[PDB]
Parts: sequence; structure tokens; C-alpha cells
Amino acid sequence: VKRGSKVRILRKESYWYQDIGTVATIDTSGIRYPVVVRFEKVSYSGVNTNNFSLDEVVEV
Amino acid sequence: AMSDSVPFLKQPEALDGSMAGDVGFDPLGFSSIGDINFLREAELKHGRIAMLAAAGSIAQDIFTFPGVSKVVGTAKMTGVHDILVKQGAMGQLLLWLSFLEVFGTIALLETLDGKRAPGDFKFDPLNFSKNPETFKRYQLAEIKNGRLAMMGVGGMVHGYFITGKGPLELLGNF
Amino acid sequence: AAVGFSGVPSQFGRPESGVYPAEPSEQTFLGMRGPRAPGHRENFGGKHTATMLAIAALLWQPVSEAGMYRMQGDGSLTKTSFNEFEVPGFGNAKKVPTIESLFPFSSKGFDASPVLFGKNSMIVVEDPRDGCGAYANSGSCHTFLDEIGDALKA
Amino acid sequence: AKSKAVPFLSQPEALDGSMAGDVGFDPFGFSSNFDLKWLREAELKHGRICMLAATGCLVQEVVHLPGEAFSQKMALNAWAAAPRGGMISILVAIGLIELISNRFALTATDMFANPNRVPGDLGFDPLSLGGNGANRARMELAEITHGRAAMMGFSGMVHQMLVSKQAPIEQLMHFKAV
Amino acid sequence: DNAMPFLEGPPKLDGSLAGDVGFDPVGFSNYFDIRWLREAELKHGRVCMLGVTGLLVQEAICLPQFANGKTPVDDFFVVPAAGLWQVFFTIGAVEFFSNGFKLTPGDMFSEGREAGDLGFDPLGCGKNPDALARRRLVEVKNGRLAMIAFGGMLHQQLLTGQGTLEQLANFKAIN
Amino acid sequence: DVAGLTPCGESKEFARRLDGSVKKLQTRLKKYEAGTPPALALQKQIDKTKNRFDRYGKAGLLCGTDGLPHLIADGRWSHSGEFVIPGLFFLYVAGWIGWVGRSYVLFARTADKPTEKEIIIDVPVALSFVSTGFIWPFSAFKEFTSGNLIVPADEITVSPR
Amino acid sequence: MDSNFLKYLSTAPVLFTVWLSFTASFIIEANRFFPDMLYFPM
Amino acid sequence: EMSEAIPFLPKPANIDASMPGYSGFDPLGFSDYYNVKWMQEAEIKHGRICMLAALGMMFPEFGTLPQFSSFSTNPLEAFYQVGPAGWGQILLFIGVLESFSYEKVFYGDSAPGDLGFDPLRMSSNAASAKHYARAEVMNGRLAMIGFSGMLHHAILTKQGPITQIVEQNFVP
Amino acid sequence: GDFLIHHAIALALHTTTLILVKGALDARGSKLMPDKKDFGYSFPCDGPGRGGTCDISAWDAFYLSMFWMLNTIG
Ligand code: CLA
Ligand code: CLA
Ligand code: CLA
Ligand code: CLA
Ligand SMILES: CC1=C(C#C/C(C)=C/C=C/C(C)=C/C=C/C=C(C)/C=C/C=C(\C)C#CC2=C(C)C[C@@H](O)CC2(C)C)C(C)(C)C[C@H](O)C1
Ligand SMILES: CC1=C(C#C/C(C)=C/C=C/C(C)=C/C=C/C=C(C)/C=C/C=C(\C)C#CC2=C(C)C[C@@H](O)CC2(C)C)C(C)(C)C[C@H](O)C1
Ligand SMILES: CC1=C(C#C\C(C)=C/C=C/C(C)=C/C=C/C=C(C)/C=C/C=C(\C)C#CC2=C(C)C[C@@H](O)CC2(C)C)C(C)(C)C[C@H](O)C1
Repeated sequence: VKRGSKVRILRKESYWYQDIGTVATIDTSGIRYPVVVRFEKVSYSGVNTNNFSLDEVVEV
Repeated sequence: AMSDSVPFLKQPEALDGSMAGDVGFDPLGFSSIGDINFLREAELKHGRIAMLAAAGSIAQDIFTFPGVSKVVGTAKMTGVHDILVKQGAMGQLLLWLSFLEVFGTIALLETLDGKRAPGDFKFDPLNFSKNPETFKRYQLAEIKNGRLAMMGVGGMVHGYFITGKGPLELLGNF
Repeated sequence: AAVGFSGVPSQFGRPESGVYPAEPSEQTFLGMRGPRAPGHRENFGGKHTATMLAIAALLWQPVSEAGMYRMQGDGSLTKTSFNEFEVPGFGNAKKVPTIESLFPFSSKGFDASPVLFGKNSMIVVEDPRDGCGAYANSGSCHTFLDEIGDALKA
Repeated sequence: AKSKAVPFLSQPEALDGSMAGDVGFDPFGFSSNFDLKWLREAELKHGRICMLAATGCLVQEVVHLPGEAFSQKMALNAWAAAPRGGMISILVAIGLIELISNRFALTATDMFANPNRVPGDLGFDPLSLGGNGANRARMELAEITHGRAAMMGFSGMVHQMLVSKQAPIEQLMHFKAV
Repeated sequence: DNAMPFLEGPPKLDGSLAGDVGFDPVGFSNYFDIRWLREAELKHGRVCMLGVTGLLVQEAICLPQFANGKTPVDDFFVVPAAGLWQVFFTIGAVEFFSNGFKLTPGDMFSEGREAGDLGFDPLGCGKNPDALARRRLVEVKNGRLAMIAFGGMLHQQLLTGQGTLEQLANFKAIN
Repeated sequence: DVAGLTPCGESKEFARRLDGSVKKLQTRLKKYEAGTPPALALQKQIDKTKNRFDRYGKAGLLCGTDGLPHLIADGRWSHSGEFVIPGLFFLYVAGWIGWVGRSYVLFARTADKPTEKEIIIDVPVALSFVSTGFIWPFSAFKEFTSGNLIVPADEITVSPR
Repeated sequence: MDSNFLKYLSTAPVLFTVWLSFTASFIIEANRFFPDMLYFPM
Repeated sequence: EMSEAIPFLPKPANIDASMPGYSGFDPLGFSDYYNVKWMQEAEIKHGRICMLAALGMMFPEFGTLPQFSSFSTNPLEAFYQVGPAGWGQILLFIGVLESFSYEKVFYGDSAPGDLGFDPLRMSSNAASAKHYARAEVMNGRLAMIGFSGMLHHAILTKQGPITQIVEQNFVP
Repeated sequence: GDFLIHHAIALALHTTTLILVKGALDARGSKLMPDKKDFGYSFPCDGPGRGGTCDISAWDAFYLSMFWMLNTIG
């Protein structure tokens, strides 16, 4: 995956699980969840972006 | 580029002068809507049928075939139609003319394709039109007599509708 | 972006087809202009349709006067329905379906003819003008022009 | 910049004299809110139905099919007296004609999806009477004028039949003021 | 020569088949296989030749097993039903075995067999080619003639209620 | 007839209901002068009551021992107009409403701001959609068979099990 | 007509009220001209 | 590429000319969603049942079995006049026949309709096999339409098809 | 009247079943609270955050379904 790609989320506890977001930035340092994904639907707390690991993210 | 018959009107573009009887007469522009081949086939069919009907009205005034007076009585012109519909004459006539008009339909569609002149059934068993000039003169005479007989048979049947005489009885009686 | 009633599915977010055939100019007498298979307008164009309509109109004439015509002693003809035609070898089904089953004119009381409309099923024509004139009528005929004239003269 | 039919109003956008019968007459701005293709297809359909309907409203009084059920000179009486299965057959056949003639594209989102589909051009020319290029625009003008005149005439004929309880020609021959 | 001079010649009628004068105004050969049409024409004609002969013979000769009707068409309705079914199924057996159990336009001529040639030539009769061509022409012409003749004889026997030669003498007219 | 009920046009209790309603309106009519607008209104109500009871008595409706029409909804064709045909009319209208609403939602998803399309309706586009709903069963079935109605289970959000 | 006024007229409460009043008026006029329709007449 | 039954529509993707009754007719797109071979087997079975049914709506008007001579010629009355024992035997026979269809359809990979019933080997010739393959589906669809007609007409008239025709009882 | 009251009973049974089944099947977690099984069968809420989480436990679904049970037996 790369910046700007459309990805599906595989984190089970996530609000956007099996929904589609857009990758905004992939951090290169040793971060546990380096994939910033921005979503068009807001969560219950009103946020629309979250960080995920590579294995919680699949390109569509 | 004006009509010869109607000098203050333009010559219709579908008219050219090739067909017999062409005097540039289409003021309402019917040839601009329909095909000129369909129109000429229709004109020849109406004219030939009207020539036969005019001669038939004249001869049916003149005489009748043996036995027709018993079935018909003192009925002339269109008044026989219904009687001869209850009799088998008009059904047989319609059957055989319909059989002819099936091949007439095929011939008309052949003409609309462009493989056959309109009204050209190649029916000359007596070889009257040997010369092309005689062919042209007979073509002009056929179309002129067909138009004249169209008008004539219209007059005869509407005069029958008024007086109930017949075309030859009406001349001899006002 | 999306004009009302434009009819383009992509403007409405509707699933389109993509494949849109070209419109040929070939015309059929009793058919419609539109995309056809190769060979179609040459096998079933206006010639075929007109020929089949002619043949159908020809074959209508014995079908319209369908029945068993039997000559009598005086030479007259008695027409009786094909429903009374019995067949020898189909068990308890002596009466069988015939051409009059497919064209039951007498069941509907329709006097069919080879020209469709028959003597006892004739097209009814009557003059609506009631034998009076457009204007200046004295009787049971008061036209719109007469109403205009009487309205002006009062 | 002003409409030719209505000179005190500005010329409607998307009306530019291209279509037949275009005199710049759209004061309510229907063409500024809805597509002109659908409006022209609807206008031609309403007009053609009214051409057949006005011709029927005059002819059925003079000429009838045989039978008691077809003997009503007034058309609103002929609506009820005609056999019901026949009129339901007419409804179903009109539905099939509308379905097949528009080639399964019947709605405001899929009719005119094909770019070759022209408003009011169903491909209907049984005798090919349109085989003339300079005749075409005059033919479309004559068709739309006949359709508009037929719409006004049939609307009037129906409501005058309601007022007078008389068929149109015999209402004109036996006229009674309100 | 062409039977109809005002129409163009049918392209599928090349004059090879006997009886070809160019007569296909409807254009049946433009749609259907000419072998199927020729097989149908020969079958209709052969059945009609036998039918004309039957209408002429059943007018006078009745086998003592059966009991003759007033007309050879009425002769059909006096036979026992089982006998008519026997005749029908025997004809079906002949139709199955003469075509090699290939009875449809998709398989009748799959082995390249000639239309109307079912291999029935018992009494010699087929060695001279010059006689074979002329007898092909005679067979097709008499088949068509017997088709029209059989139609006329059956419809006239239905109308008058009398036999064919019984109507050729003492002829009455519709009145 | 069906379920021991009697037709309403021959039930005596149906006639008793009609007579009681007419008498209840007529005793109110008695206190007003003829030609007064209350008298005309009450007589119109009497006429409507009589016409309603006549129409219900001539419709083949079945009445129980209470004296009121009882509807049969088991599927029999002699009573198909009591539930089945109104049901078909409702199902046509409801499928129309659902189809045009779904079509507008899918159009609004394509807009620049979809939520603005939800609160401020594009009226010409919405009118186009509500025109499209007359053929909703065939359109919806073709949408279903082309994979455009049902979305797969791996593309819908679900809670942890 | 002002486009902003038309956009206000296209808002959900206004269009909701107009459409439901229009529907109610259909039901009311249908029941005025064809009252007491407990059943589909067949 | 366009459909050959409906020339203004695109050709349906999941039906081919290799299928015996193919005409390019799938305007609702059933083959795009459901299992095409299942629909082929189902069409063949519905058509075969309707071929037998269309023959059997007509045949008791010609003649009945001698034990069933007192049974009505209306099919919807003769349906009830058969006792539960005879219908149970018919159902058991149909179940024995459908056991083979169960095995082939849920556990086998034969051609659609192939239950192995070709005793006369009429599909040995290739052209004959192609004609028979198309003609079975054709007469099956025709019998589906015809039995539908015969059933609803027998509902309306309470008599068999030949009897309604010769009595000309064509109006409800 | 019997027809109407049995269909009202059908309403009440289906609705009480809806509350109880929705409580049992969302007892382990929902989109609003994906870790509900960590909090047990009964707890007050998860606070006013995420929109507010009043009566989110499965015990609360028991509590809501008790009123519907009283209504249906009534
Ligand atoms: C295997 C050779 C064979 C045999 C044994 C028979 C035997 C018979 N034929 Mg026959 N037939 C045959 C070949 C044969 N046919 C062929 C090839 C033809 C066509 C050219 C005919 C054409 C024919 C006609 C036209 C008639 C007979 C009739 C009869 C029956 C006369 C006795 C009768 O009336 O009482 C029997 C009376 C009954 C009421 C019983 C019904 C008849 C049963 C069904 C006969 C069963 C025959 C059996 C199936 C063999 C036939 C083979 C088949 C391929 C033809 C007799 C049983 C007559 C008949 O059936 O009269 C009724 C009759 O009119 N046949
Ligand atoms: C060979 C083809 C043929 C056949 C078999 C028939 C058969 C029949 N026609 Mg007929 N017909 C035909 C061709 C044919 N037609 C043609 C081509 C026409 C012209 C379009 C007609 C016009 C016609 C009419 C107008 C009438 C019949 C009638 C009849 C019936 C007479 C029955 C009877 O007892 O009379 C037996 C009569 C005879 C044996 C002697 C008749 C001899 C006549 C008089 C000679 C006529 C010669 C004629 C002028 C030549 C035609 C040339 C023409 C094309 C220019 C019968 C069904 C009549 C009918 O239906 O009455 C119930 C009737 O009124 N036909
Ligand atoms: C809007 C069109 C319309 C409608 C709804 C009706 C309705 C009716 N007509 Mg009428 N009629 C019409 C136009 C119409 N008419 C026209 C234009 C004519 C003149 C040809 C007639 C002549 C006519 C007669 C003579 C009689 C009726 C009668 C009747 C009644 C019974 C139905 C019947 O027998 O029809 C008969 C219909 C016709 C004879 C012709 C109809 C042809 C129409 C216009 C269809 C042509 C267009 C078609 C859709 C193809 C276009 C397809 C393409 C766009 C793809 C019924 C109330 C009968 C009746 O009750 O008497 C009062 C009767 O006796 N009609
Ligand atoms: C676009 C309209 C639309 C459509 C197609 C659906 C479709 C569905 N809904 Mg839903 N729903 C909608 C609007 C819609 N909903 C709205 C606006 C609400 C809030 C009130 C709900 C509340 C709701 C609940 C609470 C439930 C459903 C359920 C269902 C399902 C079963 C059908 C049903 O119960 O209908 C009944 C629908 C309602 C009672 C509410 C509909 C309100 C109006 C009448 C519809 C909206 C029309 C809209 C204004 C059209 C504008 C279009 C125009 C701009 C062109 C189905 C998936 C049920 C389910 O899950 O079943 C599996 C269920 O329990 N829906
Ligand atoms: C080509 C073809 C063949 C040919 C052929 C065919 C058979 C040709 C034969 C043709 C005949 C039928 C021609 C008919 C002309 C009729 C006239 C123009 C109508 C006149 C009416 C007017 C005057 C009038 C009227 C009037 C009014 C209205 C009312 C009345 O009160 C008075 C009155 C009557 C005076 C042949 C056989 C040669 C062979 C050839 O190889 C091929
Ligand atoms: C498998 C195979 C073989 C086997 C075999 C089997 C025995 C094959 C035999 C099969 C039969 C049952 C086929 C039946 C078709 C019936 C339909 C097409 C007729 C439908 C009528 C419709 C059109 C209609 C009707 C209409 C109704 C609606 C209304 C009416 O007013 C009019 C009308 C009546 C016209 C054998 C044994 C050879 C062995 C081989 O090795 C393997
Ligand atoms: C396309 C073409 C086809 C063609 C076709 C079709 C058949 C063409 C036919 C078109 C016909 C139907 C035209 C109809 C016009 C009627 C309108 C103008 C008028 C109503 C009059 C009004 C003013 C009025 C009224 C008035 C009312 C208000 C009040 C009353 O007191 C008075 C009055 C009654 C006067 C064909 C099939 C040939 C094939 C070809 O290949 C292609």
C-alpha cells in the first residue's frame, strides 16, 4: 500500500472494519501502527482518521 | 425550373419528364413524400382498373351475359354488388384477383428495389410494341386513357348514385 | 452535473451498459428501425413483410368463409359448421378441433367476409348533419352559427 | 436576447431555434430545470396521442363498427359501452408498444442513454415517407404544429362533451348555450 | 426461360433440378434448403398420384371386407378405426425405414443423399440416364398435376356429394 | 356462506344497523326547519348512509351476527378484492417509493457533498427519480441479478462477534 | 425567481410538508368523490 | 455482440450457443446471478414434466383406462377422483425416478438433463443428436406454455381442452 | 376481535423476542462497544462519550424486555 490508495480495514474492533478509507501517510520509522487512513464516515466520537498496522489494511 | 402545366409553380424535383404523361404536374408535392415508383405503379393500377370499370359499365348497360338477368333482375351498376356477394360471383372474382395481386405485391416491391419499371408486367402477347417509338406512343395513350377513365368511372358511378340509371341510360334520359 | 430528466444513467449514478449500438438507416414496412443481425433486413425486410401480408390476406378468404358446403337436390348450398365434422378413429373424441376453432367468427356473432366486414357485420355510416344547413335553419336544427346570429340579434 | 413569442421576457436558455416549433416560448423555465430531450419526447407523445384522439372524437360519431357496443356517437359514452376486455387489450397492447418501441429504455434515467437516440425519433417510418432531406425540417414543424393543435382541440372537445352531453359535430349542429 | 418475366430470377434455382422453369416468386428457396423442398414436393406429388388413383378406383371398386360409402371421401369414414391406424403406422414404418431414421431437416441429408431418391427402383427402370432425366421431368410434372387434380376432386366430391366420374356425367350446377 | 357468515344484502342485522343509523340521523333532522342548511346537511348525511349500506349490501360482502361486513383473507378468489388486490396496489406503491428513494441515495453518493443533497433536495433529479418508479419490479430485479442491489458480506461493517 | 429562495424551498422540512400535504389532499379528494371504499370492487 | 432474441440488447454473458435451447434470451439476466447449469437442468425437468402433462390433459378425452372409465374427463375433477393410494403409488414412482436425478445433480458432473436414459441410442448420430437436443428443450418450453394454458382454461370451464374447443366455450 | 388480539399478541411476542435476542447477541460487543465482554453482563454504561452509552449492557436489554413481557401477558 502507498499514499492515496483506497484500502479496506481488517481491524475487528474498528468502527470502519471492512469499510474503505484512503491512505494519507505511511510512516517509515518503527511505529506499531504506521498507516494513517482517513475515512469519509465519522465514528461515534466524531473522528475520521486512524492509524493501522500493515496487516490490518488490504488494498482494494 | 418551373412546371410546364402550371407555369407559376416550380418543377417538382422527383418529376423529370422520363415517364409517359409527365407534364410537371404535382402542385401539392405528393412526389416529395412518396416514392415516384410507388406513385406511378398506383396510378397505372388505378387507371387500368378504371378503364376496365368504365368499359364494364358501358357494356353492362349494353347487354348482359346469359342467365345474369334471372339472378340480378332490374339492377344495374353497384346495385348488383351485394346481390353478387350473396351469390358466389364476387367472392370468386376477389379470390382470383387477390391471387394475381400477390404477385403484384412482389412486383411492386421489386420496383421499389429498382429492378422493374412501374406497371411493367411484360404482358405483350400480341407484340404490339415492337418499335420503341410505338412503345412510347402506347405508353402515353395508356396513361392518358387511364386518367380519363378514372374521371369517367367516377362520374358514371356518382351519376348512378344520383339517378339510378346507368351511364348509357342517363344519356338517353336527361 | 445532472440535469433533470436527462436520461443519461451516468449522470444519475445508475448502472449503465457502455455498449451502445449504432443506429442503421434500414427500414422495414411493418417493422421498426433499429439494430439487427447481419442478413436480417435482407431476409425479413419490406419485401418479405409485404409478401407475407399479401399471402395472409389471400389465405384469409377461404378461412373467413370456413364451413362444410353441401349441395342439395335443387342445386342450392347448405353451409354447416366444421364443429359437426366427426372423425372415425380417436376414441370418445368424435368432434375434433378444426380451422373454425382457430377462427371462431360465429361464436362471437361476427359475419366475416373475405374483405373482413360482411353483410351482417357492415360498417355503420350515418350523416351527423341531420339534413339541415350551416345557417338559417327553421325547425329542430339550431347550429352554433344560428346561436351566434340570434345572440347578435336580440 | 428577448423571447420572440413573449417579447417582454428574456430568451430562455437551451432554446436556440434548433428544434422544430421553437419560437422561444418557455416562460415558466421548464427547459432551465429539465432536459429538452425528455420534454420534446413528451410533447411529441402527448401531441400524437391527441392527433389520434381528436381524429377519433370526430370520426367515431360518423363511422362505427357494427354492434350495439360500438353505437355511441358521444365518445365518453363509447368509453363505457365498448367491451371491457377489448379496452383492457388496448391498454396491454399500448404497454407492449411503449416497452418495445423505446427498446427497454423507458425512464428519465435510461431513455436517451444511447447518444444516437433522438427525441421523438422512435425509428417509426413504415412507408419511408421521410426520404427527403430538405423536407425534414418542414415535416417536423408540421408534425409538432398538428400535435399542438390536436392537444388544444381534444382538450376542448372532452370538456365541451362534459358540458353539453353531446358529440362534437352534433353539438355544433344542435347547439344549446349554457 | 422464366415463368414470371417481370420478376428477377431466383438465385438458388440454377436449372439443375427437373421441372425448374424459374418459378419461385415468394422466394421459398431463399430461406429453406432446396433438397428439403424437393423431397417435400416429390412426396406431396407421389401421395397425390396415389390419391388420384384411389379416388378413381374407390368410386367403383370396394373390397368385400369393407362396406362402401356413397363417395370415395365418405369411404374414409366407413373403415374400422383400427384398420386406419394400421395403415397409418405402416406408413410411419415406411417413413422411418426409407429415410434411415433421419426424419428431420437437420439430419435427412447429412449423408449427402439425393432429394426424392429413396432407393426404390425394383423393376430395373433406372439404367439409361437419358431416360432417367426425362422420367424425372415426367414424375415432377405429374406430381404437381396430381396435386392440383387431387385437391379439385376431393373438394368437388365434398361439395356435390357424388363421385368424380359420377360428376363428370350428369353434372349439376350451384344455384 | 364462508365460515358460517351470511351475505350482507340478506342479513337482518345489517338492515337493523342501517335502520338505526337512519333513525338516529332523522331524529336530529326533526328539530330543524325544512330548507335550513342544517336540514340539507342532515339529509345529505342520510343519503350517504343509505348509499353506503346499499353499496355494501350489493358487493358480496359477508356479515356476521354482529351485523357488520367481515373480510375473508385466506386467498380465495371470491374475496380477492377484500385484501389481495388492495395488497397488490400497496405493494406497487411501496416498491415505487423504496426504489426511487434508493435511486436518489445512490445519486447523492456521487455528489460533491452528499449530506447537502440529503438535506437540500435536488428537485429536478428527485422528480426524474420519482418518474422512474413505474417499472420498479423489473428494474429492481435487473438490479438484483446484475449484482447491483446486494453487496457482498466482506464489504459491510460488522461488530466483533 | 431567486435561486437562494428556490434552494430554501428545496429543503427537507418544506418539501416534506408540501409532499405530505399533497398526498393528504389526494387521499381526501379521493375519499370525497369515492367514499366508503372498504374493498376493491370486483 | 448483441443478443439474437432481442437485437437491441447486449448478448448475455453466461449463456452460450453450446447450450441446446439457446436463443440469446435472458432480458432479466437470470444467468448472471444463478448457476447456469442448475437452470439448464431445471428447465429441462420442468419441460419434460410439462410434455407429459400437456399430453395427459388431452388424452383422457380420447380414451381412459378401463378401470378409470367412470372418472371425469375434467382433469381437475379426475385429480381428486383418484384415491390417496394411487397418488401415493405415483408419488413413490416419481421419487424412485428422482433419486437418480438427486444423485446426478448433487453428486455428479454429467450434462444437464442426462439421467442416462437413451435406450434406443437416438443421439448416436451427431446431427441427429444436435437436432434432438434442441428439439427437447423447444417442445418442453412449448409444453410449459401449453399446460399453463390448459390448467387455467380448465379452472375457468371445468372441462377438458378438446371439450371446451368443440363446445366453443371461449368466454368466462 | 380474536383475529386482532392474536395479531397484537404476535406483535408483542416478536418485539419482546427482538429485545431479548438483540441483548443476547450484542452481549459480547457492538459497534458502539466492541469490548463489551470485558465489562461483564451487567454494568451501568460506558460514559457520555461516543455519543452516549446509556443502557448498553445485556442486563439493560433484560430490563427493557421486562416491560414488554408485562405488556404481552397483560
Ligand atoms: C403382421 C401382419 C399383419 C397381421 C397379422 C394383421 C392382422 C389384421 N389386420 Mg392388418 N395390416 C397389416 C398387417 C397385418 N395385419 C399391414 C401391413 C397393413 C397395411 C398395408 C394392414 C392394414 C389393415 C387394415 C386396413 C385393416 C386390417 C385389419 C386387420 C385384422 C382383421 C381381423 C379383424 O377385423 O378383427 C380384429 C377386430 C378388432 C376389433 C380388433 C382390432 C384390431 C387389432 C388392433 C389388430 C392388431 C393387429 C396387429 C397389431 C398386427 C398389425 C401390425 C401392424 C404393423 C399393421 C387382423 C387382426 C382390419 C381391422 O383392424 O379391422 C378391425 C382392417 O380394416 N389390416
Ligand atoms: C380453373 C380455375 C377455376 C375454377 C375451378 C373455378 C371454379 C368455380 N367458379 Mg370461377 N373463376 C375463375 C377460375 C376458376 N373458377 C377465374 C379465373 C375467374 C375470373 C376472375 C372466375 C370467376 C368466377 C365468377 C364470377 C363465378 C365463378 C364461379 C365458380 C364456381 C362455379 C360452380 C358451378 O357449378 O359452375 C359450373 C359452370 C360451368 C361448368 C360452366 C362455366 C363456363 C363459363 C361460362 C365460361 C366462362 C369463360 C370466361 C369468359 C373465361 C375467363 C377469362 C377471364 C379471365 C378474362 C366454381 C367454384 C361462380 C360461383 O361462385 O357461383 C356459385 C361465379 O359466379 N367464377
Ligand atoms: C386516441 C385514440 C383512440 C382511442 C383511445 C379510441 C377509443 C375507442 N374507439 Mg376509436 N378511433 C380513433 C382513435 C381512438 N379511438 C381514430 C383515430 C379513428 C379513425 C380511424 C377511430 C375510429 C373508430 C371507429 C370507427 C370505432 C371506434 C371505436 C372506439 C371504442 C372501442 C374500441 C375500438 O373498436 O376501436 C376501434 C379503433 C379503430 C377503428 C382505429 C384505431 C387506430 C388507432 C388510432 C391506433 C393507431 C396507432 C397505433 C398505436 C400504432 C402506433 C404505434 C407506433 C407509435 C409505435 C373506443 C372507446 C368504436 C366505437 O365504440 O364506436 C364509437 C368504433 O366503432 N374508433
Ligand atoms: C430511501 C428509503 C428507504 C429504503 C428503501 C429503506 C429500506 C429498508 N428499510 Mg428503512 N428507513 C428509512 C428509509 C428507507 N429504508 C428512513 C428514512 C428511516 C427512518 C424513519 C428508516 C427506518 C427503518 C427502520 C427502523 C427499519 C427499516 C427497515 C428497512 C428494510 C425493510 C423495509 C422496511 O421496513 O421499510 C419500512 C420503512 C420505514 C418504516 C421508514 C421509511 C420512511 C419513509 C416512508 C421512506 C423514505 C422515503 C424518502 C423520503 C424518499 C425520498 C426520495 C426522493 C428524494 C426522490 C429495508 C432495507 C427495517 C429493517 O431493518 O428490515 C430488515 C427496520 O427495522 N428502516
Ligand atoms: C395491352 C394488352 C392487351 C390490351 C388490353 C386491354 C383490354 C385494353 C382495353 C381497354 C379499354 C378498357 C380502355 C377503356 C377506356 C375507357 C374510357 C377512357 C373511359 C371513358 C369515360 C368518359 C369518356 C366518360 C363517361 C361519361 C360520363 C362520366 C357519364 C355517362 O353518363 C356518360 C359518359 C359515359 C359519356 C391486348 C389484348 C391488346 C394484347 C396486348 O398484347 C397486351
Ligand atoms: C427419451 C427418448 C424417448 C422417450 C420419449 C417420450 C415418450 C417423448 C414423447 C413425448 C411427448 C409427451 C411430448 C409432448 C409435447 C406436448 C406439447 C409440445 C404440446 C403442447 C401443446 C400446446 C402448444 C397447446 C395447447 C393449446 C391450449 C393451450 C389451448 C387450446 O384451446 C388449444 C391448444 C390445444 C392448441 C424414446 C422412448 C423414444 C427412447 C429414446 O431412446 C429416448
Ligand atoms: C408517420 C407516418 C404515418 C402517418 C400517420 C398518422 C396516421 C397521421 C395522422 C395524423 C392525423 C391524426 C392528424 C390529426 C390532426 C388533428 C388536429 C390537427 C386537430 C384538431 C382540430 C382542433 C383545432 C379542434 C376541434 C374543435 C373543438 C375544440 C371545438 C368544437 O366545437 C369544434 C372543433 C371540433 C373544430 C404512416 C402510418 C402514414 C406511415 C408513414 O411511413 C409514417
